[PDB]
Amino acid sequence: KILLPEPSIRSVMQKYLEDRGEVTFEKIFSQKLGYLLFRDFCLNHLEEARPLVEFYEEIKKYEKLETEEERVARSREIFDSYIMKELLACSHPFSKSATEHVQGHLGKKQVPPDLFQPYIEEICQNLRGDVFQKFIESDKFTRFCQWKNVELNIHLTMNDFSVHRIIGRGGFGEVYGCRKADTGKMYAMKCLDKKRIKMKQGETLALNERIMLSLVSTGDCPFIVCMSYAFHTPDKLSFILDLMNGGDLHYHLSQHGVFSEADMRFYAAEIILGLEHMHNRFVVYRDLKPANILLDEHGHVRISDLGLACDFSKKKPHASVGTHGYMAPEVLQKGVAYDSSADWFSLGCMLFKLLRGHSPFRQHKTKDKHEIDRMTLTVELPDSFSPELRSLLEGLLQRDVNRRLGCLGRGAQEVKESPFFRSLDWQMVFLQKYPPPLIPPRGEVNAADATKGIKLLDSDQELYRNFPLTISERWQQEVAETVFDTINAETDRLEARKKAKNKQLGDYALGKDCIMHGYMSKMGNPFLTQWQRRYFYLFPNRLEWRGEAPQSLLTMEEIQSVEETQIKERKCLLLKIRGGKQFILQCDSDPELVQWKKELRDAYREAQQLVQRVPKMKNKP
Amino acid sequence: SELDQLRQEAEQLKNQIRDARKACADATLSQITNNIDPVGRIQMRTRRTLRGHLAKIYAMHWGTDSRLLVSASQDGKLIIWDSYTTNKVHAIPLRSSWVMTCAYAPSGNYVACGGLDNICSIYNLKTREGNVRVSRELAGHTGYLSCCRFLDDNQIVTSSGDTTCALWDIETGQQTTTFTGHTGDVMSLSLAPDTRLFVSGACDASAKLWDVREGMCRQTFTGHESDINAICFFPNGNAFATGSDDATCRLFDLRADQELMTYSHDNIICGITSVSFSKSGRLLLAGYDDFNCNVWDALKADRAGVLAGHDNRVSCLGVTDDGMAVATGSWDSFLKIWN
Amino acid sequence: TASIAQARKLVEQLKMEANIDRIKVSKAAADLMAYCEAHAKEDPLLTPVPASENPFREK
Ligand SMILES: O=C(NCc1ccccn1)c1cc([C@@H]2CCNC[C@H]2COc2ccc3[nH]ncc3c2)ccc1F
Repeated sequence: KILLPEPSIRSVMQKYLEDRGEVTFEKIFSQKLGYLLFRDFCLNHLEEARPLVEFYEEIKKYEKLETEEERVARSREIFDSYIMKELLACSHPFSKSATEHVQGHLGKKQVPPDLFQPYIEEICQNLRGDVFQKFIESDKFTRFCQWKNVELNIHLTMNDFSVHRIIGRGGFGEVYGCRKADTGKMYAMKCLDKKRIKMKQGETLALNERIMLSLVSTGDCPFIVCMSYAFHTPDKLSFILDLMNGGDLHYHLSQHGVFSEADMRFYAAEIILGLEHMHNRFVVYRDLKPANILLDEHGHVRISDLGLACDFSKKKPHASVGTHGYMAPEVLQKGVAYDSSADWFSLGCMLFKLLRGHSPFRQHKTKDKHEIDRMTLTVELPDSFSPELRSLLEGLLQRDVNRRLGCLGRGAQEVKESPFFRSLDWQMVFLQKYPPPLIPPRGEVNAADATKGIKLLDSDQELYRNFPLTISERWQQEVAETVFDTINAETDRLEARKKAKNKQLGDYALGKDCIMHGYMSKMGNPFLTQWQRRYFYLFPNRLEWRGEAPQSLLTMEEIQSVEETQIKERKCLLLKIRGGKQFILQCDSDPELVQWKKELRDAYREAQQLVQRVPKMKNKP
Repeated sequence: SELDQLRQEAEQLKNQIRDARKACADATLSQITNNIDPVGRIQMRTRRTLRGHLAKIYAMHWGTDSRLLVSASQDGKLIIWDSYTTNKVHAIPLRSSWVMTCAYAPSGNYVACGGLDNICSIYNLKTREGNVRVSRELAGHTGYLSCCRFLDDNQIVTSSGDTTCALWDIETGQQTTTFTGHTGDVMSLSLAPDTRLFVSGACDASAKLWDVREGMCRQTFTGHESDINAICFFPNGNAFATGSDDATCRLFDLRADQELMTYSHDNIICGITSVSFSKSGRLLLAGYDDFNCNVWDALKADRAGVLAGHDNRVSCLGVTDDGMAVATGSWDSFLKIWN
Repeated sequence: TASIAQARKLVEQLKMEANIDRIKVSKAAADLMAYCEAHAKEDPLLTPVPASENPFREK
C-alpha cells in the first residue's frame, strides 16, 4: 500500500522544491495532483477563488463537448452564469476583450471548442500570486508536499508488481501482464535480459528504446504504447508499458487472412494519429510493420517497440534501418538523409500487406533480401482496389520523397484528407469510437511472438546505470484515478486523531531562527543495530534532536564535513566531528537526504566563517 | 596644511598627556603596599554546579539579591538560576541563536541579552499569565552586541562591535546617547557604583571612561598589547581592572590617570575572558582560556588562588553583591558557585 | 582619514583629556589600600565566614 508521511514533512519538502523553482503556479497547477489539491483549496477553503475555478472547470468541460448542438447550449449557460450575472454585480474581474470575444460569438452563434479560451488566460492570471500564496499557506500545499515526497522517493523492484502470463516474446526478452501492487493499475512489463543483449550486441537499441519511450509518453496518446516506469535488476531491464494483451497484427493477419479495405481503414486511421503524435515530438519510427502493431482487449491498436525509432530534431538519420519490404527508397540508400517520410512509405507497404497478404515488393513468395530491396529502389496495384484506395497507396508509395503523400509540408493532415478517409470523423478516431474489425479472444496462446553462456561485467552494468526513470505525469494520473481520494481521506483522519490526542497532552520551531526541522534516525551502537528515530531541529549554530524537549545537540563549529556514504545498502549521512568522532544520520526518503546534506553543509560553512570574525566566539591559541 | 597641523597638534597633546602622567608617578602601588600582610592561601571549593545549558556558556550576571543568576548560552537560551537550590526559575528560548551577553536588572524585573543580531532584547519577568515575554528590542547598532548593563528599569547601556556604546530609553526604544571614540570592537563595559560613569574595553587595546549623562569620553587608558576582553570597576569607583588577550590583567586609577599594577605570570599565556573584584576590592578574580580562574591579590599582585573545575574555557565570572560567592561560566556548558 | 572635521574632533578630544587634575600615584595608591583595609572585614571571600552565615554550606 501507499503510506503518506506526516505533515511535518512540509519543512524539508518546501525547501527542496523551492531550490528547484518548483513552487511556481505554472508548475503546480499544470500537475495532475497539484491541480486537484489547489482546486480542493479554492472550492471549499476560500469564498473568493470559488467562482474562478468553477468558471475554469465549466470551460474545460465545454471544450470536451463533441457536437455543435451541445456547445450552443453550454456556451450560453456559461455566459449567462459566469459572464452576464458577474457583470451585473460588477464583480467580474476580466478585461473588455474577454467579454467582447465571447458575447461577439454568441450573438453571432459561433461555438468553437476554444470559445472561452481567452478566459483561460485571465482566470490563471487572477489565481496566480494572491490566491496561490494563500494556497501555499494552507494544509493543501502541505498535502501536496506529502504526495510529492512519495513520488520523488520511488524505487521500483520486481516485488512491486504481481507478474502474470506472458503476452509477448521477442529476441531480447519477454512481455508480461502485471499489476502494480500499491495502486492496482494493470500494466505490461517488457523484460529484457541484459545477457541476451550482450551476446547479440544490442545495448544501443535497449538504451535507445528508453529515451524514445521517454519522449512520447507525455500527453497520453491512445495509439502509442507509452511508458510509466523503467527500472532494472542485475539481470533484467524492465519497461512498464500500456497493457496490450490482444496480440500483434502479424499474428492476426495469419489467423484472419487479408483484411477488406474497410477493415484496413480502421487500423490505418489509428496508426496515422500515432505517427502524427510521434512526428509532433520529432521522432521517426522507421519500423512500421504488422508485427509492431499491438491490439488491446477491444481491438484498438497502438504502435509499439520504439527500439529502432530515432530522434531527428537535430541531425536527420541516413542509415539503412527497418524491415525489408517496408523501408523507403531513401532509407535503403545509405548516406541519403531522410526524415519522417520513411513512415509514410512504410505505411503504404504495411497497408498493402493487410489487403493482399504480402508486402508489395515481396513478390512471387520470395525470401531474398536483395530482391525486395531493388524492387523498391526504382507499383502494380491490382484490379481489386478501389480508386480512392488506389490514390492513397500511389501517394504513400511514391519513390520520390518530394512527391509522396504526407511529405508535402503539412504532415499527417495531408493523409487525413485523402479521399480514402473521406467518411471518417478524425475526432471520433481519436476518441476510439469506431468499432474495431477484430476483437481478440481471451488467452494469448502465442499472439505476439517474433541459450547463452556469457557473463555480465562491471563495464556492462555501467551502461545501464542511468536506466531507472519515472514519468511524473504517468504516476500522478495512475494515482489520481485509483487511490488519491481514498488515501487523502485515510491520512486526514489520522492527522485529526493526532490533534485530538496532542491537545490533551501537549511547537519548538516557531518564534526563533530555525532553518529546517523533521524526522531523522541517528546511529547509536551499530553492533546492536541501534537506530534512534528523533525529531531534529536545525538552527544556524546547532543541530538539536528530541524524543520530551531536546536534551542534546551538535554545534555547527564541531562539524568538519558532510559526506554521503552507504551503510548496509542504504544511503546515510556521515558527519565528522572535531573531536575525532563520527555522526551518522538516516532519513526516510531521498529528497530528505538531499536537503539535509545541502542545508547542513550550508550551515557549518556560514557559521564557521561567521564565528571566525567574532573575537568572543572564535578559538584562540 | 590644516590637516597636517591637526595631525601634528594631536601628537603634541599625546606627549603632553604622557608627561603629565609621568609627573604623578612618584611611587608605585607595589611600594605603597609593600608593608601589608599577604592574603595567604585563598582556598575556594565548588558549592553548586548548574547543569542545564546544552552548549557553550558565553556570559552570566548576578542579580542584586545575591541569589538569582542569569546566563547566556550557545544553545540560544537564557536560564535564570536559583543558585541556592540549583532550580531553574526561567528558561527563556531566544529569537536569535547568536546570543553573546546578558544582564540582570537591579530590580530583578527585567533581563537583557543580545549578540550577532545587533539587538539588545529586554525580557519582562513580571507577567503573571504569560511567562517572560519580550518587552523591547533595542535596534540601532550596526555591529554585534558585546555587553549590556542596566542603569535602572528605564535605561540601559550597551557596547557593540560597531566600535560604539549607547544609552537607551527602554520605554521608547530610543538610542538617546551614543558614545563614539573607540577604533575597534567594544568588548565589555562596566558601570561605576554611582552609575554616573562607565568604563569600556575594546579591541583597540584601550579602555575609556565615559560620562553617562553627558555622552563624552573623559579619559583614555593604554597599556595592553592586545584586545581588552573584560573590565570592571574597583568597588569605590576610583579604579578599574582590565583583562586582555595579552595574558595580563591591569589596574588603572582614575584620579592618577594611569596604570598602577600588572597581574601576570610567565606560566600564564592564554588570554583573560572575565574579571571581577571581591566585595572589598582586595581580590581580583580573572577567568582564563586555559580553563582556570585565578584569584589575584589586588594590592600586591601575587597569585592568591586558582579555581580549577571546568573542562573548557572559563568565559565569564562574577561576585555577588554580598561578596558571599563567585560564579564561573564555561565553554563546557556548566556554571559553578565557589566560596 | 582625510577628514579635516575628524582631525579637529580628535584634537579637541585630546585637550579634554589633557586638561584634567591628576593626583600623585602615591596618594591614589594609599586611598585604594585604605579602602581595602576598611572593608576587609565585610569581605566573605577574604576573611572566611563560618558555615552558619554561608547559604552555600549545607543548607
Ligand atoms: O525483443 C523484442 N524486440 C526487439 C528489441 C526490443 C528492445 C530492445 C532491443 N531489441 C521484444 C518483442 C516483443 C514483441 C514481438 C513481436 N513484435 C512486437 C513486440 C511487442 O511485444 C509486446 C506485446 C504486448 C505488449 N503489451 N504492452 C506492451 C507490449 C509489447 C516482446 C518482447 C520483446 F523483448
